[PDB]
Amino acid sequence: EICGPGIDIRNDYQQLKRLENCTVIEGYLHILLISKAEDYRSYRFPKLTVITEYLLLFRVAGLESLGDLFPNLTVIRGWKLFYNYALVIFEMTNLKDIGLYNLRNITRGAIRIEKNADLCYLSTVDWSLILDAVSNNYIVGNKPPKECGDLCPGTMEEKPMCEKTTINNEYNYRCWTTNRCQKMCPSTCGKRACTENNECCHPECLGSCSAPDNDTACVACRHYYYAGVCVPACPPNTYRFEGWRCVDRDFCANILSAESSDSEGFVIHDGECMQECPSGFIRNGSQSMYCIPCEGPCPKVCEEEKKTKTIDSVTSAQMLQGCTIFKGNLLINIRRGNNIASELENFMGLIEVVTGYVKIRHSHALVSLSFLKNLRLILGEEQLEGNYSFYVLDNQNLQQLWDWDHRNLTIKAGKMYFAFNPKLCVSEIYRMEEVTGTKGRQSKGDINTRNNGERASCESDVLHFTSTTTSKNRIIITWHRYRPPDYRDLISFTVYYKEAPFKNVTEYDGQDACGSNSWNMVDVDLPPNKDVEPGILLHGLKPWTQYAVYVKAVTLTMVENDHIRGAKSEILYIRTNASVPSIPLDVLSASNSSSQLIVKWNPPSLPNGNLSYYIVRWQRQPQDGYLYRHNYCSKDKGPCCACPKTEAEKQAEKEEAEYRKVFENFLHNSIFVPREYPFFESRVDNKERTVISNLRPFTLYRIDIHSCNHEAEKLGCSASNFVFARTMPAEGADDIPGPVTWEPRPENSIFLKWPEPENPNGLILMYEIKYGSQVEDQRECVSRQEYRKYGGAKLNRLNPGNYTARIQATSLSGNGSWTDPVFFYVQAK
Amino acid sequence: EICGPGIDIRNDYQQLKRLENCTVIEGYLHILLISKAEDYRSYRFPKLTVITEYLLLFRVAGLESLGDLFPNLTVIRGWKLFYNYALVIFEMTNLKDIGLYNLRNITRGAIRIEKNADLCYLSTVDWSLILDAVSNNYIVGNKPPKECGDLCPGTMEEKPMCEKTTINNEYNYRCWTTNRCQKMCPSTCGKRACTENNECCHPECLGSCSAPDNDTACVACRHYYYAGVCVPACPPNTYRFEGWRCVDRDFCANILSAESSDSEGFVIHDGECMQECPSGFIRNGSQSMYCIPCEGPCPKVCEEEKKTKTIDSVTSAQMLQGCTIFKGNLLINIRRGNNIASELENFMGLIEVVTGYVKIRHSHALVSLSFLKNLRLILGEEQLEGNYSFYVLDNQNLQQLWDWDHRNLTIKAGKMYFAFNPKLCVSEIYRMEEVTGTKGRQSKGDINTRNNGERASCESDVLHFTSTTTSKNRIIITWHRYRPPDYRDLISFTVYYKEAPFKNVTEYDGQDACGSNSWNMVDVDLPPNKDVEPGILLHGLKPWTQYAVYVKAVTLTMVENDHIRGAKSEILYIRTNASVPSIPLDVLSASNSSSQLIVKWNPPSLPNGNLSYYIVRWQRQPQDGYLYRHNYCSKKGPCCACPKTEAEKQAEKEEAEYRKVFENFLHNSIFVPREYPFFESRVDNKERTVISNLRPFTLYRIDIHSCNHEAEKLGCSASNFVFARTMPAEGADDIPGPVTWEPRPENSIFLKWPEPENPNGLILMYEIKYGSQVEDQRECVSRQEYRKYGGAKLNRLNPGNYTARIQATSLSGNGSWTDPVFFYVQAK
Repeated sequence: EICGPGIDIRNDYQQLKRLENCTVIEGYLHILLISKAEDYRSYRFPKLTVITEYLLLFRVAGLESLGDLFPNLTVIRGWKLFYNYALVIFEMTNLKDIGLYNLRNITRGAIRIEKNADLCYLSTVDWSLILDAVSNNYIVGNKPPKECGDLCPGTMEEKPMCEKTTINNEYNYRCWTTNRCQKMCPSTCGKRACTENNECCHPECLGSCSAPDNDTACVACRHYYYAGVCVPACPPNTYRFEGWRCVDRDFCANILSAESSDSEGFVIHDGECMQECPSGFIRNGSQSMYCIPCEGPCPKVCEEEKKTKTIDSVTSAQMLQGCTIFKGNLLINIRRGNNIASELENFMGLIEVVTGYVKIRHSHALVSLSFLKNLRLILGEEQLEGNYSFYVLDNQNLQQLWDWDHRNLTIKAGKMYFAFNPKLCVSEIYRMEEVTGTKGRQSKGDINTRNNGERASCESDVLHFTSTTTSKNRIIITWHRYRPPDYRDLISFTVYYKEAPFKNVTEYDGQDACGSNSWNMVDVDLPPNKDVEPGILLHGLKPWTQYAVYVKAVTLTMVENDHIRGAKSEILYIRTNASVPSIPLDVLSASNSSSQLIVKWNPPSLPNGNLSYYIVRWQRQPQDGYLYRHNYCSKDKGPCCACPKTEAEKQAEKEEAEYRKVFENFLHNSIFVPREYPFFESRVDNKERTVISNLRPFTLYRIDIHSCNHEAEKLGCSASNFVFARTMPAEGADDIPGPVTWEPRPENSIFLKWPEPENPNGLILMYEIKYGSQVEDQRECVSRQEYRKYGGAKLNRLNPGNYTARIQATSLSGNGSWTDPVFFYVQAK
Repeated sequence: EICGPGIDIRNDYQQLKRLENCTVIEGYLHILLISKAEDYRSYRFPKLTVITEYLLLFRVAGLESLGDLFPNLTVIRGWKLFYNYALVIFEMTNLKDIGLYNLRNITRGAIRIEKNADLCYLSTVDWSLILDAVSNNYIVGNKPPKECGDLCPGTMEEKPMCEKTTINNEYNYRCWTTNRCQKMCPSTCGKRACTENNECCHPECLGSCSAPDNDTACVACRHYYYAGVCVPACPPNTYRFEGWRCVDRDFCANILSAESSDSEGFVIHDGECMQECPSGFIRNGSQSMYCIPCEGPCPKVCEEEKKTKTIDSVTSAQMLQGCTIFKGNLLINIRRGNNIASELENFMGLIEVVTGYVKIRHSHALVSLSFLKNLRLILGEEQLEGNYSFYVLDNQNLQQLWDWDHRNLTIKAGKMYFAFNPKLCVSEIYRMEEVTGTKGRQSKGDINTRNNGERASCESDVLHFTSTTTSKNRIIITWHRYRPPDYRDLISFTVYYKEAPFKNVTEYDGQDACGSNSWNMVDVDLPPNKDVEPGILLHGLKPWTQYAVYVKAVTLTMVENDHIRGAKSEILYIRTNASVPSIPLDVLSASNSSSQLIVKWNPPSLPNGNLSYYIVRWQRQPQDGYLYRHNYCSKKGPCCACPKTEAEKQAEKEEAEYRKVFENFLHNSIFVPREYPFFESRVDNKERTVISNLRPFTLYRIDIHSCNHEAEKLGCSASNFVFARTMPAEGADDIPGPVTWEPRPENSIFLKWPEPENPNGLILMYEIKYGSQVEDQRECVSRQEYRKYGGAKLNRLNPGNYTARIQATSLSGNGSWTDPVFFYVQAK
């Protein structure tokens, strides 16, 4: 009586005649597009009790109340959701009552009940009792609440019979239709269910039951239904099916297929009989009782219902995402594209093996198939005419296949036929022959010395570098004077340069719209003097790298054609000290401890270089006499919520700013007629960090960070980029080192004298004398100069009596320690 | 004492020595970047009275009062503005009071006094009396208001001396500095001026004068100053110089230059001595007394300070926008660009002549130089080495220069050289020799059959179209079965197709990233059977365009290469009825008058056709009996609160596609294997027509077709349909005859009347209005009720006389009320 898989019904009522025996539809259910409205309440299915997956009702004409059609539908499990909902009521023509009065809970998903024509009573449904995470319930599009006439038994006239429940301060009746209420199981059950007239159900139960505390009496189980009993976990030797039941291996090979089905046969793993084994695991043959781990990324079969999965764009490769092996092939006909590779390395860069051919056709912007990294082997079962199991035709600007210095590839059951790729030189393919076990499998015309790399150029020689001068933003190099078979042939020398620090960059990574655009060319002609060799002076080269160099010539091929030799030199990697270095960046340092200072910086951005060694010059800086000569005792998707506009006139602003700047330039042109401490050095070795110690506790230090690199010797050092930092004051050095002395003076005056700190931190700015008779309220200031002149200070016109005093020093770092109590007295006479 | 042009000073006080004799600085003034702050109020310039243009002060250290430096500055004309503004005080280091106490008016532009550390006394400067359009002023960023200490004589302690003026409900004192107030001419003086002690000046005056109503006493008058006298208009034989004065033609020609100067010599136009004559007019030689109209676009010289304006991007084409003749030479080196042409037709499509070379170096994406349209002639004075005054090297994807069918191009003083165009067919250049008269000016190697079009390739033959089958949204075609010197050569036959109705299209408009990307290639090869000639069946055609197709031969070049012939067939234009037709769009109509109805529609987007003539079938429609059998008597946008822009739109796309495929498989497996005639009036060429001789108020059906050029052979297209109602017959709804009344028992009255002869649409009901004194009672009679009885009955009426009226309810609207019906009912 377990109907499955999910049932579909549309365009007629008679299709409901397939629901007499359905109690738990093991799947989803669709009752949709019933536009006839021919029949009425003659189809009744009390047997239906649960839908494992979501339910979809749509355009069901002639239907007024679902509860009549599908009663006893105790619970919807909703293991699979439509979008995220376990029930769909879309554009319901004439439903008045939601019904489902026996429906009690929804395990997974929300509901969409919108834009119906005559539905209400949704307000009377307290989904909180039925549904968890109800905030996703989407019922906005229905009738305004005013008109539908929310009433039902109890809340109309007759004695109330619906229970009273509260949501968000709404303690009122809950119900489903005009004929019945919405009861909920008492808190006496807690999470447990119950039956009519408040008889509470078994713990392992849900929806409803027939007898109190009986496993076999439950209408719907809570988690898993087996052997006519609801159980909390899957009994041993039995293995969970999808959703709501346990079951033993035998069928799990036997559930072969029925219309919509895959296996044939379901495998058991992790204690459950799933459709296919999870990731990182492999089904060993037709076994279904367990599943063994594979090892690597094997568990992904990329198969598609088609045979030749043809690709023509990035959007064409989305389906193949994160997949390794296909029972098929490739076919590209891209006729335009920018940054396409960076996408295809991601979508299908994981493809690893193919059972057939790999075909490339009429692709312009394809430059070098290095953008498909993981292909290792090709079987060739799915072959072309003539058993060509690896094809590339009319690939205009193709440059070269996957890197072949370290990577390997194999073709098992076929050959390859490259044609009409004038930029696919024969050197890249003469290596393919020896590697994929196909050297003699085919003839040479299949690897024709024609169109293959045709404009990939006769047979190029090498231009010999005569010398390599260099500079600090300006490479140089010179090379052999080119002498063709006929001197009139050659016309110039296109001189390449890009920044390839890492030797893994070949002459064909980025050339010009053929190989992409990375090697930013520039050219210069041979001098008219045949006695002066072709030598050039690049410039404008950003710092940091082997802005490499190599020489080809833009030459003339005709009449003799193949006899026209052309030339291409080797890929030299002139370096820095060719682009000789420069100055620092990002200078910083701090004082963690006294007589210590951590200095750190970063690899500077324009040192025209690569790391050799770093130097910082730190010099003690003066404590300015300006501070000494001052008496401080008396001295005293963003904001566009209110975006005004998006100025496409930024270009007009550009021109206006250019006009202003040029006006200021000519303005400048014509306004004026023709017009104590040593340096300490500690080179770092290779890092931009170092530490400085043996420093006075509270001295201000200047920190000259340099790019004194490998060529600091020849070309002198770089500039000295600088920063200054202070040290951490010596704790306890600010306290007064000696006792205070007091002497009497006339006019009831007292003179106070004391010593000065031996090692003040920075400088002593002032002294704060605190004194008084009973409480030291009086506070007066003494400057360092005032202290020097008198060795202290004077207090005049003090009242008779005894006194206690204290003194504090104000260091440049902060306040000092208070002096010990000073006891003195003044007599009236 | 008329210093000019504009004066500028910086970086030192000693440059202020250049203002002792300057009374009216005939230009702008810069006193900026004085960071020294060396001196103080020792430089005094009472003479300075007016600045013709804006005044800029910036970074003038050590200055606390501008009024001391530049007193008597009565008015600033501000003819030329800084940005839109006649005064800019930017980051004034220490200025305290603006001074300018003698300044009275600003003619053009506004002021910019912002972010000054120590500036004050702007709140008391009521710019309205000085300035027009005070709204744009911006003084938020300066010294904020709270401590500004805006006080001045009178408003502090002592007896008030500043006058009271009101702006936006603030009638209080105005002033300049702590020592002086803000005085202005009274309402007695009006727009017109005055001096101290309120002695009102002359009419043609401004700022200030010396004596009341005297031409020669004005300190700085209103509009124009000449011969020591102000005048309202520039006197005859004298010509207005820029801004504030007139000058005889002799001076207008004598002003050669002084450092910053253009003419050398100024020309006279419209009564004013201008730097250059305005647009559309030309200075005949060196004449300055007058300027004569030229004719066309001559008056715009494109000359640049540089000699070889090198072109490297669209941003490199802006400066020469809207320019016709360059006296130099131009170099394209764009290494990448999309839609660049469309831009350079506007930026540089107007250049016509050049006195020098045109050179193209290292341009990958340049495809056909047709986009530089206006270039007609090249003089060539500015030449390269070897007299190459028209040069092209390393244009990778060049296809074709300016269309040489109707376009002429000329070079006067040099030859031309083109190399490293692998895609420049020699047929594009062989005609150049005969157009610019340069056939012999250069050797054959100069326009060599070498590099020029090297992959413009060998030489193309032409195929024969054996037959041309065609279809209705889809093509077919065949051509001759070519036999090369060696059969193994050919590997496929290229099959282009685009939509080129206007026969002005060559194969090289947009081919593929070489010529741009327009001819959307797709290819099919020869069939295995040599007895079956190459045939093909394309698809994907958009309707209504005199379509385009052609073929070439894609060949293999080696061993002999040049002998590998290839081929190119003619650019055929398979057409409509080859792209056989389709069905209509955009049908509408309305009723302007009875028995008339205007019908209009649109030439469909899918006619697949040539306009030949349109057909409309209109049919009278029945009036539904449903209505008859019913008794009606009783019946920068939303982003002010923008939530987000879903970059997850791709994920939404996948979810939607998943749902659609789900529904597709769901559809697959749900079900196991399962009163009037037509009238026609063909339009001729337009999509409009009229239909007449129609019943006044009958609803019509309007079938509009694409029954077009070849509706003959393949029958008509679909018949796209709409309805439309006519205007009701005015006056046909009125009752045609009188009403009759009869007595009935129970004080009842029976009313009978005739029916409209030609009701408009249908008579739904009758509204009888009756009463004794006032016809208050209103009752309804249905059409069926009237038919059964010929009227209606009224029962239980009170005794007395009565008057009644009746109205009919037509489908178009209410009818006309009946004439008064007089009747009476007796109690017994």
